[PDB]
Amino acid sequence: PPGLCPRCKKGYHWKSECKSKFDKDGNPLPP
Ligand SMILES: [Zn+2]
Repeated sequence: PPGLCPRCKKGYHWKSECKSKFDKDGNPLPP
């Protein structure tokens, strides 16, 4: 589905589904 992770903004997925290491502002993708 069209859900551009507005958190990391490096892929489409849910925040909780964000499997990225870091996110915007280079934040540590929290659990
Ligand atoms: Zn993400």
